[PDB]
Amino acid sequence: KNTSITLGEHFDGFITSQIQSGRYGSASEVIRSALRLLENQETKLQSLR
Amino acid sequence: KNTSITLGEHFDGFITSQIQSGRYGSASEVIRSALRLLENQETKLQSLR
Amino acid sequence: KNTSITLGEHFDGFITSQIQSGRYGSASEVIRSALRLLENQETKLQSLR
Amino acid sequence: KNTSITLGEHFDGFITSQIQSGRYGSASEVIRSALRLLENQETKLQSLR
Amino acid sequence: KNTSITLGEHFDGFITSQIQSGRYGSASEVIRSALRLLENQETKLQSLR
Amino acid sequence: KNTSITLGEHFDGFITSQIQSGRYGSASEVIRSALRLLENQETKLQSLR
Amino acid sequence: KNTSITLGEHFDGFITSQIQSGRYGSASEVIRSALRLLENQETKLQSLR
Amino acid sequence: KNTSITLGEHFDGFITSQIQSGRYGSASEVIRSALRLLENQETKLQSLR
Amino acid sequence: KNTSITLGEHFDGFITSQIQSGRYGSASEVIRSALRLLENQETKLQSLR
Amino acid sequence: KNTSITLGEHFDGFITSQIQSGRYGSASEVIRSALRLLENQETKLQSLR
Amino acid sequence: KNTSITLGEHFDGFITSQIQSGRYGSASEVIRSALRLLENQETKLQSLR
Amino acid sequence: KNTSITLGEHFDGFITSQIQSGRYGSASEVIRSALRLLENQETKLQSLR
Amino acid sequence: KNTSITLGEHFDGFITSQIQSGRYGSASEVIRSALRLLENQETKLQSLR
Amino acid sequence: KNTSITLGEHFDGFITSQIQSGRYGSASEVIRSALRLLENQETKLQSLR
Amino acid sequence: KNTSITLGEHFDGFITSQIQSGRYGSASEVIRSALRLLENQETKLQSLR
Amino acid sequence: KNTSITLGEHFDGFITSQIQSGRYGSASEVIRSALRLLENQETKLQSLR
Repeated sequence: KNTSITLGEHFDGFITSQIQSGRYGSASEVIRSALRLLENQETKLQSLR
Repeated sequence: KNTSITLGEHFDGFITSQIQSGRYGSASEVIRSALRLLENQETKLQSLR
Repeated sequence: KNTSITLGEHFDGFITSQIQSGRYGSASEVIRSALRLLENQETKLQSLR
Repeated sequence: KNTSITLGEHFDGFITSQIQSGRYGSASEVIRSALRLLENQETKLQSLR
Repeated sequence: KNTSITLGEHFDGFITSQIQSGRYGSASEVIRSALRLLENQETKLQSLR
Repeated sequence: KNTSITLGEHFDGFITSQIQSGRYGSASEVIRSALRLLENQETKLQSLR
Repeated sequence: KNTSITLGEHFDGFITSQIQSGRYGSASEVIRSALRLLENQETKLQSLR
Repeated sequence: KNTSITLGEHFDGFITSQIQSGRYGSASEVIRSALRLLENQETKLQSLR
Repeated sequence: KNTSITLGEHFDGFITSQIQSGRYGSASEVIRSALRLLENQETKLQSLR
Repeated sequence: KNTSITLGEHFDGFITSQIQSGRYGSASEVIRSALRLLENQETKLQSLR
Repeated sequence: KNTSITLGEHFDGFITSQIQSGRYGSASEVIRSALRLLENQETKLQSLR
Repeated sequence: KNTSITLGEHFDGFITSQIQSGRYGSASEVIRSALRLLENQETKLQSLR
Repeated sequence: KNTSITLGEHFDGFITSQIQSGRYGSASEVIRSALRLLENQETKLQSLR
Repeated sequence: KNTSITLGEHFDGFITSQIQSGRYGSASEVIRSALRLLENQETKLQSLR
Repeated sequence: KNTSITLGEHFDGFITSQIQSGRYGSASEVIRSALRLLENQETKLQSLR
Repeated sequence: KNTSITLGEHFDGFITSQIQSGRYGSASEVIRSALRLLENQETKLQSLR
């Protein structure tokens, strides 16, 4: 719980702009959806080997 | 940069397991790679419309 | 049954524009089709792991 | 904003299960992600016809 | 058999367009082909889960 | 409006069964999703020529 | 319309198998679907040459 | 044997035209090739599930 | 018209076994379908160069 | 061995044109290559069903 | 006309075995079909760049 | 090894042009690569049946 | 731990520009992501064999 | 020139495994191949926007 | 003309075994075919961009 | 060790172009990458028979 992360200005602006578009709610939503993408990709990877 | 966000225990464990495999260095690396994946998806999407 | 959702203005506009095409009937139809897509994605995901 | 939807017991259970997996936060998060999936499908579709 | 279904004006126009091209004979035919597609999808789905 | 169509005694059972799983609403909803699938298959196949 | 065609016993059995499954209604229906496939092939062909 | 089938006034012209190009023999030949195409599409699509 | 061909025993057996399946009618049908396949391959080839 | 086939003028012209391109030697060569193409198609097909 | 080629024993045996199978006539047939394959592959390559 | 075969002017020119591009050394190299392509096709084919 | 590598000036500038794009943090992060891509390509190669 | 970086024990073992296989000469070779792959990815990315 | 290259023992044995397989003539032929594969991979990369 | 081979002026220019781009270090690197590609091809080949 409560993890400290050091992101660049690029991804800060990216998260803010994703919030502005109305497609995402909070920054937690954006990061959790991106991590869902990454976890699904990794699960697809190890499904082979 | 230097922000604290409370993620679920599932995603905390996922990030830790990804770090323990040796592929990723820090949790910042994992979150940056996830954001890169999401940004590339969005770039492939909005390039059409 | 009888759930209250807080959707953004962007997603309300998306649902309305989907209804305007005539392909979908109501907002419930659009949300049900979206949940069907997500459930199919999950059923294809967890089939591996 | 403020939408009252009467989802079936199957979709209520699916939303609750996606919450319990730790991948999704709230029910609104699941519904927004499913709507994002449908929106991306349609954005890939209407780019052709 | 012999069921009353309120299809949207868009889908009514689509069924008429498919009929008047000569490729399909009746509205029952176009609906049966669409249901064949959907049943193939669902049978490929529930075979996994 | 409210078109009467003589479907086979097999697609009737399939529509009802798809309703029973809690994934679809009415028979009109299943028929509409199937017509959407046929329209999307059209748009994807007629994309070449 | 109303043409006499000598189809082989294999294709007669195939048309019957497609009919008695409930997915197709008449032999005209199965032949029309097959001709749709063949016409799509030829239209994609002669569009090139 | 020698089945009588009521095809539309459009597939009639298509069959004749395909005969006129010197690529097919009789109407039975065109119908047989189309049925072969449908059977092969079946064998290729039902290969997954 | 009225051409004499010197086919090997292997190809005579292939044509006969194709006729035995019921998908094709005569040896002329098999040879015509083979020439159609080769002509389609060529028409797709020379479309580039 | 020794097969008398009455090919249409279209296929006679196609065989002669394939001979004139310098890619094929005789008409029997073109017919054997087309039969090889059909045999490979069927060998790829029957491996599934 | 009349070109001298130095092939290994591997491809000599390969050409002879392709003749034995009845799929090819002479060694010229085998080599010309292989060169047709190579020319089609090269034409597909330079179709892009 | 050290065999003379009369190929068509088309294939002679094709081989010469392939040698002039600098990719292939001799005509033996070109014919060996073509035979490798055909042998790999045959290996992928007969591996099934 | 601690490995010395002499990369080209092209890759030096590329790594520095990837750091400057905000998508990557340090040079080690670019190297780790590239090695992840390489390992995933290897794994996808081993998917078939 | 002569830069020192510390990759994880995972990536150290990975580079050593790639060298002991004989495919890659130095660690510089493995890193340059990975950087080529990642540069291909990023260049395909930036071509859209 | 005349270039000196120090390849690994793995690739030395691989080239000698490819020569021994009868598929390739000399070491120069293996090297030229591998460089052809590499150039074709590059060209296929430039197909999109 | 220290083997000398003569590749064509085409392949000489190719290796030089790959070096001047900064992607590949030596000519040994380019040749080793090409040999890796060809070894992947041949290993995927021999896995069948």
